Amino acid sequence: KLADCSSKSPEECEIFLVEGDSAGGSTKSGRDSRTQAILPLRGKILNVEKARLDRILNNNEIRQMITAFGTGIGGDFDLAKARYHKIVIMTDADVDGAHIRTLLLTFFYRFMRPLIEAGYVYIAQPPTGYKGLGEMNADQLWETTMNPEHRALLQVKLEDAIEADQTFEMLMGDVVENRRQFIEDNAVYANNERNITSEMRESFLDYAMSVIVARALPDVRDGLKPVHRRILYGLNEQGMTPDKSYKKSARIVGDVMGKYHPHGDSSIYEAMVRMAQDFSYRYPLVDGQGNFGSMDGDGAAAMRFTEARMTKITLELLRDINKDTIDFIDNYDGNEREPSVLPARFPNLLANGASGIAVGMATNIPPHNLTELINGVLSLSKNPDISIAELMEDIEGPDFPTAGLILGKSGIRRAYETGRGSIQMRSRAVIEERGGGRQRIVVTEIPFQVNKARMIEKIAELVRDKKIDGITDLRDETSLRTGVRVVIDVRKDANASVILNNLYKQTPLQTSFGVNMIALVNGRPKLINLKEALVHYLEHQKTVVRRRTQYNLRKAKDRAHILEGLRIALDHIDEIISTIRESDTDKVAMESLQQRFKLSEKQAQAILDMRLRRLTGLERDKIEAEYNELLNYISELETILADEEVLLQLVRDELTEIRDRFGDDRRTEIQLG
Amino acid sequence: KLADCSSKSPEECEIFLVEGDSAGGSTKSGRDSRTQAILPLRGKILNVEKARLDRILNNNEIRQMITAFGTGIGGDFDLAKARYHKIVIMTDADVDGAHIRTLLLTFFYRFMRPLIEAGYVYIAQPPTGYKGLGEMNADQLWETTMNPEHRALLQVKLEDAIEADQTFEMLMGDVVENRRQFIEDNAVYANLNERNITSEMRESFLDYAMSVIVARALPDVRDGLKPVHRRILYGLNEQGMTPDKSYKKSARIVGDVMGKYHPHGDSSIYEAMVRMAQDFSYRYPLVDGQGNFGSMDGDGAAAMRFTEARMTKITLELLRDINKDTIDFIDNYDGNEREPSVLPARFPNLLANGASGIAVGMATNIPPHNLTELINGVLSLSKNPDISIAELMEDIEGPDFPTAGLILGKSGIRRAYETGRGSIQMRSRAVIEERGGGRQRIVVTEIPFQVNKARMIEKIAELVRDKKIDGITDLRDETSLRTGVRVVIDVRKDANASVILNNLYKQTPLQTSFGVNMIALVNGRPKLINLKEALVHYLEHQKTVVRRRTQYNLRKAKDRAHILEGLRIALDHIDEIISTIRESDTDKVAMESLQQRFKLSEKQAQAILDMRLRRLTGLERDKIEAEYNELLNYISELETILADEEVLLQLVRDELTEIRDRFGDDRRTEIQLG
DNA sequence: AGCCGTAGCCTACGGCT
DNA sequence: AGCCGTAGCTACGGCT
Ligand SMILES: NC[C@H](NC(=O)c1cc(-c2c[nH]c3ncccc23)cs1)c1ccccc1
Ligand SMILES: NC[C@H](NC(=O)c1cc(-c2c[nH]c3ncccc23)cs1)c1ccccc1
Ligand SMILES: NC[C@H](NC(=O)c1cc(-c2c[nH]c3ncccc23)cs1)c1ccccc1
Ligand SMILES: [Cl-]
Ligand SMILES: [Mn+2]
Ligand SMILES: [Mn+2]
Repeated sequence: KLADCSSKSPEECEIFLVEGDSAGGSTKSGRDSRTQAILPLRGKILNVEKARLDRILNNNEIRQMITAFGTGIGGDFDLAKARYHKIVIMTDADVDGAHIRTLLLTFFYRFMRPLIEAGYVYIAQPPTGYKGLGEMNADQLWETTMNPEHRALLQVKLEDAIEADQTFEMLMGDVVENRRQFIEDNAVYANNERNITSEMRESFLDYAMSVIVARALPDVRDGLKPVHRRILYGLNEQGMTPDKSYKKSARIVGDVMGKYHPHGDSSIYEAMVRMAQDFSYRYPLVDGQGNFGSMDGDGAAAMRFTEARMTKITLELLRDINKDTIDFIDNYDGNEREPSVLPARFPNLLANGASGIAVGMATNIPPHNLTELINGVLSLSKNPDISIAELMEDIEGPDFPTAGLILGKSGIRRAYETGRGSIQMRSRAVIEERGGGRQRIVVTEIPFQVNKARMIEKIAELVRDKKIDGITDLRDETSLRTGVRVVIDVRKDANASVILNNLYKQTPLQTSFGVNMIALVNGRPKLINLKEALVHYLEHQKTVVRRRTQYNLRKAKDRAHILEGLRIALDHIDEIISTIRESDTDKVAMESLQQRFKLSEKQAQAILDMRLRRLTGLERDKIEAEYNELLNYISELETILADEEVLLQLVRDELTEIRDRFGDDRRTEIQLG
Repeated sequence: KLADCSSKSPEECEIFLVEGDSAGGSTKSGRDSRTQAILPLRGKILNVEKARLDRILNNNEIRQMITAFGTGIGGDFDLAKARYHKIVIMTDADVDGAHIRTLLLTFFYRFMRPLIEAGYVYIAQPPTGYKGLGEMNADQLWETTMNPEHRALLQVKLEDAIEADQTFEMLMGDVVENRRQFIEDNAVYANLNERNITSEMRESFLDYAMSVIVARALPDVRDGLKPVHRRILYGLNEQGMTPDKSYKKSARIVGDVMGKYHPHGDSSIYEAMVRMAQDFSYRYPLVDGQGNFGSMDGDGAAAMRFTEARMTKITLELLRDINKDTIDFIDNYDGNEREPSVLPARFPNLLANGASGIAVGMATNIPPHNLTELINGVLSLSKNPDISIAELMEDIEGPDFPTAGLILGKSGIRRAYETGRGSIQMRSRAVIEERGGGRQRIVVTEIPFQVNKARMIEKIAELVRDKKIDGITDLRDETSLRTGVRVVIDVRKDANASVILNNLYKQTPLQTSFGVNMIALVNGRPKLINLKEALVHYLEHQKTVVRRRTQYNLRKAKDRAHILEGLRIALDHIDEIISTIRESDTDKVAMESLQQRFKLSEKQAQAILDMRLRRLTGLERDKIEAEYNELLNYISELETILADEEVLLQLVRDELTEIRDRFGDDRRTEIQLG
């Protein structure tokens, strides 16, 4: 992939390590090809601080870089053999580019340290902002970043080797907790010559913070990561409600990528596909048409071949969003507005769960039954001091979209009391007696997130390697009519219970869910227990409904004000018309109407905008009937805002309506205790 | 790769040859894995009627099929070794799926003919319509196409061997002209269980061939556009992507075009849009691109998620008056949208930007031209219907390439213009300089149209290496944005630089030919046309566009004047109007009362009822009367255009001259007299 | 020793000094 | 000849 330069005098030659194939092709066209070489890197590269020597040496990009430099590595490093005297790290001016920078410096420090000590390693300075290298043309990349006459390069400098050793070990090594403490202790600070320790700390902090608060962890209030929230908001802004026709996924994803989510379309589309899978989401948020994948790990077809829209339950996540219930923010480029959180009129975080690998931490929250969840929220609203054990009278435990069994309540109880616990998920399997003493095992439900075809291959593997005994045949007979159905035939000699018990132990036929409930609370990650998760969601609903009521109250008062001016005008229309006719301009008519009938500017404006058809008999009555209905509505809104109990009951009534409309039976059976 | 079935009893097993990877994955999931195997095909496959034996045997997809079947080929072929007793052709029910069917049947008939005679070859019958296989889920493909219990299969049968041999030879072989004659003869019959193989070949290839001719590879004579380019520019217009507005991500532009009008791969759409934004490809660029949009060295544009685009100003003239009932709209591919059959094209875009296209039975190759020269030619033609091509060449000297360069003589230009066909020699602009003290060098500043600069330089270097050219010391590409193209060729002292340059013309793309072959769609049919005929169809298109625009504006102006007459009556008797309205209980009563008391039409009584009170102020009253008086002169002016053909023709002349004055530019390519 | 989920071509077709 | 232009691997954490 290396596009070398024509010169062979290393002293004047420079190689640019460029993030991205798009930027790789543009820099190859914009470079001074006499003295500048380009090695494009696909994206994220191996972290050699966590990797074994065999994987480092056999890694393709590591090998391309060694071969391009010519120095060798480690002990065999020969600085005199360097083919370039400037090695220039050139990544996007964003958090992922900063991550690629920390990964490249980790490789140079552990395997080519004299390269750094000699001053040969540099960091390019492309234009900052939201536009990445791949979006610039070849002349721009030359004039701003590669041209020696104009560019600014940072020369990486090693000042303290002991401090650098500890910095690379802490940021890039296997001990997660020291890395997490560094992130937590510097979060407020997040997002020529360059000290390598300062570059590592500052670039890794920016990346790790952005992954934590703007990528991999869901918000406690609506249960969504930014990519999902932007998909669902984009469906709402595009009018993609369940009553409208399906829309091509490429159009949906392209709009979301351009307006809110400036990342690879595959990240957006695969997150949309998951929201449409009934084996992944307990309450699917997207309604898909076409091939959207399978339990067997099949991917969806390419997004130009599929279509989608919202499900009906997603309408409840977006409900009241245009009633100043949630704060909007500027998008990535300042050209759009996007919601910081969705109103989320059902507890989505616990309902559909969440899995996300961040930096310094990860999250793993199982899905739940929505009837149970809303019951728990209702019980909580009536008892702020409710205990977790009493909440478990409503919320028995997780409810997976793929059904199955859970073994005992001890794991469930641990997870709910502390945020962490190991939950054993077992497939639903029965042993059928057959003629001739024969037996067969029939599996109709498998654990959550288990790839069925893969599970079946594991069993086949054990049978092929003689690791298990007595299996005569293994068939996947799953169908649309029957659902999951995996059949295992047993030898007459064999005992089916022994085989089945061994299958739970050696295959994904039984798998554990490691609960680790971490979500963003007030924008920051916290490990939360079940009651904490329900309290933050209930507080979210009280704030949404309160803000909606205040919005509706503003709007009703403004309309009542307008109708008051309209009534006056209609009651004295001849006077009104004559005032307007004797006015030469709109401004004079406005002033004459306000001065004579003691109307407001808003009232006078509405009168001038009133059409002649409003002068008919039924119209006067229509205006009066709307006015009286508005007065009753204003009084009702004020009653809600005046009594916290009235507001809380409104929240209860609306949660109960959602429970009745969307609540469904528990699928996963919780065995024993 | 092949996804085999579990059973090894051939007579119960079936293999499906599935079009596309997406459909291949979903058929693998929806099939009966016991007895059904899937072999997905990337897309179009080798035509074995045109390929020699070493290319066929070396083809990966041919090999996979041969290995999957187990029969061999020949000759060395054995039916008893067949691994499936059903080989099912499963392609989209569209023209490209029909093409893949003809390609697969050609491989079976030429290399596995006893497979057909044995009855083992079948054609799947997926749901017809616009949705393809790749758009269906796994259960739909099973229930409609693969389930033995509910599916319909066509068993391919070979009735007459001689007829079949001739059919395969004509449709799929190398003699283009007999294939073209077949298309022309049966064109009327295009795109409107045992299945005869000859009938299947003739019907499926006709459908494909006709579609490529009339709705893919050839431009319309009136606006100079292929379907993909017309839908790109129409989409930019519907998305409001005018030059005044901000750039928009290309992935959004392409996604909308693909979902609304062009149900094909996004790469076809994007790459076509990219070409319209390159000033080395389009003499008058139709797209304004931001980001990396390629280079003369064959570099591709950046991926469409990284680039942005909008219209250029001149593209506004292709779309001007499109919403004035100047052109016919048609239903899109799925009936959910409307799209233009042709753009108004207020400048002659076919000849201005040219066209290149490879269809079936024919191809086209039309070079770009200077817009000032073209419009003067159309103006000359509008004043003299009997003007000759030689006289039109007094306006239109010849092609004008965006890459400038030289054309050697007028003899190929004149043949092309008189007949539609002719060879034109394009030569780079090169000068010989002195670089001290006795040394010389060749500096190339312009290269021929459609020539890859890097590829050309590599060719020269190839000659130097290989000692095919004796006198070159150095070869450098000093092209820059400021400099423009600049390729430097250093010559050895005392070596003749004139001799090396002349040899470089003869041995490299430094001199290259443009084979003119002016085929465009005229009345929906492909036609070889000379220069005058191309200009004649364009002028008739413009007369029709301006006439239809004038008719539309007149009806709109009469409607508006009619409404203004009602408002003026309401203003003259406003007291009566108000009283009449107040007196009425409902709007319907007010409507009826206004009509029967003031002799107003229903439309006028509605416009009065919709009149806002602010229209009653003094300035607003005068505005109604001032609009009406201006409208009456406008109506008179429009009726003069429609009453006299000469008046209409002069308006066409005036508006074409305004586009010439606004957009016309200097000739770039020098036509050297030789 | 891997798994979860957001991130960073070949070919048809015609013509041609 | 071969070309033109519209088509059909890794990071990260935590379990095991
Ligand atoms: N117990 C809390 C602890 N939090 C953290 O590790 C981190 C907090 C932040 C953070 C983001 N924005 C901020 N703004 C101001 C201050 C801090 C932050 C980044 S990491 C934890 C969470 C999850 C698991 C264990 C421990
Ligand atoms: N809408 C009920 C109505 N009164 C009014 O609306 C108002 C009118 C005026 C007013 C100020 N100067 C005038 N000069 C001419 C005309 C009106 C006015 C201010 S309020 C009414 C009034 C009396 C009886 C029934 C209903
Ligand atoms: N007549 C010249 C000849 N035409 C053709 O080869 C073809 C015409 C058509 C066709 C499309 N739509 C139709 N509708 C009715 C009848 C025929 C058609 C397909 S091929 C030619 C053109 C260009 C070059 C050589 C020969
Ligand atoms: Cl009158
Ligand atoms: Mn980036
Ligand atoms: Mn298709």
